[PDB]
Amino acid sequence: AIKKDQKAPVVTIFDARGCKDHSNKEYTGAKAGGMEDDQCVKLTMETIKVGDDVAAKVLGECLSELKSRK
Amino acid sequence: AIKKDQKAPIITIFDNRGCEVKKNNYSGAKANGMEDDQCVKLTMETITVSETTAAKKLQEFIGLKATAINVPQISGVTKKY
Amino acid sequence: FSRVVTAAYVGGADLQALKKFVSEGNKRLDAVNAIVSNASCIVSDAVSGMICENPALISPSGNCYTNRRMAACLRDAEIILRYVSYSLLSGDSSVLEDRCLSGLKETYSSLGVPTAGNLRAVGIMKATCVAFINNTSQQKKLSTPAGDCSALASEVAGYFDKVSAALA
Amino acid sequence: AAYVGGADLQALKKFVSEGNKRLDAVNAIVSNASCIVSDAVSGMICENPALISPSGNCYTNRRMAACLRDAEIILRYVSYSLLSGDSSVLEDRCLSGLKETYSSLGVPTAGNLRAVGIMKATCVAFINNTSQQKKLSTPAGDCSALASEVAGYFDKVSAALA
Ligand SMILES: *CCC1=C(C)C(=O)N/C1=C\c1[nH]c(/C=C2\N=C(C[C@H]3NC(=O)C([C@H](*)C)=C3C)C(C)=C2CCC(=O)O)c(CCC(=O)O)c1C
Ligand SMILES: *CCC1=C(C)C(=O)N/C1=C\c1[nH]c(/C=C2\N=C(C[C@H]3NC(=O)C([C@H](*)C)=C3C)C(C)=C2CCC(=O)O)c(CCC(=O)O)c1C
Ligand SMILES: *[C@@H](C)C1=C(C)C(=O)N/C1=C\c1[nH]c(/C=C2N=C(/C=C3\NC(=O)C(CC)=C3C)C(C)=C\2CCC(=O)O)c(CCC(=O)O)c1C
Ligand SMILES: *[C@@H](C)C1=C(C)C(=O)N/C1=C\c1[nH]c(/C=C2N=C(/C=C3\NC(=O)C(CC)=C3C)C(C)=C\2CCC(=O)O)c(CCC(=O)O)c1C
Ligand SMILES: *[C@@H](C)[C@H]1/C(=C/c2[nH]c(/C=C3N=C(/C=C4\NC(=O)C(CC)=C4C)C(C)=C\3CCC(=O)O)c(CCC(=O)O)c2C)NC(=O)[C@@H]1C
Ligand SMILES: *[C@@H](C)[C@H]1/C(=C/c2[nH]c(/C=C3N=C(/C=C4\NC(=O)C(CC)=C4C)C(C)=C\3CCC(=O)O)c(CCC(=O)O)c2C)NC(=O)[C@@H]1C
Ligand SMILES: *[C@H](C)[C@H]1/C(=C/c2[nH]c(/C=C3N=C(/C=C4\NC(=O)C(CC)=C4C)C(C)=C\3CCC(=O)O)c(CCC(=O)O)c2C)NC(=O)[C@@H]1C
Ligand SMILES: *[C@H](C)[C@H]1/C(=C/c2[nH]c(/C=C3N=C(/C=C4\NC(=O)C(CC)=C4C)C(C)=C\3CCC(=O)O)c(CCC(=O)O)c2C)NC(=O)[C@@H]1C
Repeated sequence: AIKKDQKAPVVTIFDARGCKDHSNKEYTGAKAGGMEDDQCVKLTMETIKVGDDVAAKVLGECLSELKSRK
Repeated sequence: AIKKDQKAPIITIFDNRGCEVKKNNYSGAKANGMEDDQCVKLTMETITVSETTAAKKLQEFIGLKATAINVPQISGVTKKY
Repeated sequence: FSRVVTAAYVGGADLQALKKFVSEGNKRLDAVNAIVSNASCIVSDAVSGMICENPALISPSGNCYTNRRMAACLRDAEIILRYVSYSLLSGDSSVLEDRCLSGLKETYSSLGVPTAGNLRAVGIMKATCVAFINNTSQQKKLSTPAGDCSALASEVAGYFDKVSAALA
Repeated sequence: AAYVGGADLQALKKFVSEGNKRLDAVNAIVSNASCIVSDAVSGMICENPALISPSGNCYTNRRMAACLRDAEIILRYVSYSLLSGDSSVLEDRCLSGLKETYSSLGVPTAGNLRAVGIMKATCVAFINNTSQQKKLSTPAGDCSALASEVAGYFDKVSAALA
């Protein structure tokens, strides 16, 4: 059943092959010996929130594009 | 010179031909024509981006690979400047 | 990933193993990347398309009147999109049905959140995600190696269909 | 707020070139403003990821917000230049003094040049209806002059910040 806490999984995909300037310290499991050592998936569970700024800007777009009838 | 109040013109385009809702924001002379159903709104307001939004956009950007459909690709993996 | 739902970092040998536990692991991760990295647009395009086709939704009588209501609607569309993105990552709809859809229709009925608008918002998001996966752009205008992702697209389409069925 | 409708709007349309088409072109920007800003700041960053490294200028929510904000400010003054048919307000209220502000803060020039370039390309595609999404319906015709005019406005931004 929905928890009514508005929390949802937030997935981030890091295809970091060739990137050197970030310290790959977040994954602490064994290495693959392959390209996956430069690749990482992150998952967190977060309260999904929408700021008033976005609510107002999306409304502003909407008001600029109500479909004409003719 | 920029005022450093971060205010910019917000323009809304109302082409509301065929809309049955009556609005009275415009107080000038009538067109007796299509422009009685059309309006341009202009305000000058502080442009605001919340830190909630900035956090959410960072998460969308931080993969550094995905794009809109059918657009040029310029992504990289090194510092350019 | 069950732990986090009920921060995880899967990389290296864990990621290598994860890819052999789902079908088409690499393409699946590309599809997730396309969806989550465009989430704000996907969500606002669906909610604003719902509205531009039925402007009464932001009339004083409409359910999306006021920033607070518009924010709640945009939020819900994003909640749905994220649980669909999780279903694509995990290869199944269990968490989507249990944590996103079970009890939602009754919640919307009690709130007066309109069914017609919800179905249209979901339907626009579905079409958008399917198009991101079945993207036939020329390679120079595509972030992934060009190829066939039609099976993944059908799978994501089915997850959106579970949303629509729960809300109708 | 100012509301220009009815006979005042007929006058506006007559006092600029290609009035009705110009409003379609303006609407192609403002009805897509959040996507335009997103593509520009995101592409700036994917080209140069150092911008969101722990020391980069877009690091932290406060700075990211300011950058997203500035891209929108620039975009909106360009949209106003297109509505009015000239760049006087853009130059006076958006560009004059902005390069020294950015130099004092350390806001990187090459980043602004990339963001502005993406915004220009995106606006031109929406105006000409060659974008992937074509949500605004127009009668068929040639809008290349309006597209070139807005391209000129973005180039004045680039010229002022370069
Ligand atoms: C706003 C989203 C959108 C919809 C919806 C639509 O239909 N088109 C949309 C966006 C759009 N983007 C461009 C052009 C560019 N976008 C980028 C940034 C992305 N490329 C990356 O590599 C990257 C990081 C991974 C991005 C994010 C770039 C670089 C361009 C090209 C800019 C240039 O100077 O040419 C357009 C214009 C497309 C066209 O010209 O046909 C549109 C419409
Ligand atoms: C915003 C994310 C995005 C990026 C980035 C990109 O490159 N394409 C993107 C979006 C996208 N949207 C659709 C389909 C639809 N979008 C809408 C809403 C808009 N249409 C309106 O009339 C309107 C108010 C004026 C809008 C806002 C609609 C209605 C659809 C069609 C849904 C359907 O039933 O088919 C797509 C799908 C591909 C396409 O071009 O249709 C995509 C990728
Ligand atoms: C038809 C598209 C429609 C239906 C159907 C519906 O239920 N609601 C509809 C439209 C609608 N309009 C607005 C807000 C504004 N409309 C404006 C247009 C004009 N104002 C005028 O004075 C004239 C005559 C020249 C117009 C053509 C303007 C300026 C609007 C904004 C007012 C403001 O600044 O607040 C909405 C939003 C909700 C509302 O105000 O009713 C809707 C839903
Ligand atoms: C290369 C693209 C790059 C340059 C150049 C630069 O200046 N910054 C660059 C990358 C970058 N990465 C990140 C954040 C994360 N990168 C992650 C990747 C991995 N972590 C690992 O352990 C492994 C091994 C399997 C990875 C491939 C992760 C997980 C990141 C998120 C960290 C978090 O959630 O806290 C950034 C953001 C800023 C930073 O932390 O460095 C940048 C700019
Ligand atoms: C439909 C989804 C789109 C499409 C996808 C496509 N991708 C590939 C190949 C690869 N994709 C990846 C991506 C990742 N692997 C990871 O571990 C991670 C980080 C978590 C990512 C982002 C990889 C590694 C590959 C292998 C090739 C490479 O090393 O670059 C293909 C090719 C076929 C295949 O299965 O390998 C395809 C078709 N292509 C499209 O056109 C659709 C829009
Ligand atoms: C380039 C921008 C695209 C293009 C535009 C195009 N538009 C028209 C005709 C009209 N455009 C409008 C738009 C508005 N008028 C308003 O008052 C408002 C609200 C403020 C809007 C949004 C209208 C009303 C018309 C019809 C005018 C009439 O009297 O019939 C054309 C036709 C040529 C012309 O100059 O009228 C064109 C070419 N078309 C494209 O294909 C490009 C993608
Ligand atoms: C947008 C497309 C539609 C719309 C949405 C709308 N929803 C609400 C309020 C609620 N939505 C939820 C949904 C969830 N809670 C969860 O925990 C989960 C799963 C993780 C979901 C999907 C809930 C619980 C509420 C009420 C409580 C709350 O907001 O915290 C609103 C506001 C309703 C009101 O009367 O205030 C709106 C506007 N509205 C539309 O018109 C579109 C069709
Ligand atoms: C984003 C593409 C780029 C970038 C942006 C960035 N800007 C700032 C700070 C400021 N920006 C302005 C700009 C204006 N103020 C105005 O009144 C107007 C005209 C209406 C404009 C254009 C100003 C005044 C500031 C400073 C004051 C303030 O923000 O309130 C920042 C923050 C700088 C800091 O160190 O805190 C940033 C990050 N940064 C980039 O990396 C991109 C190239």
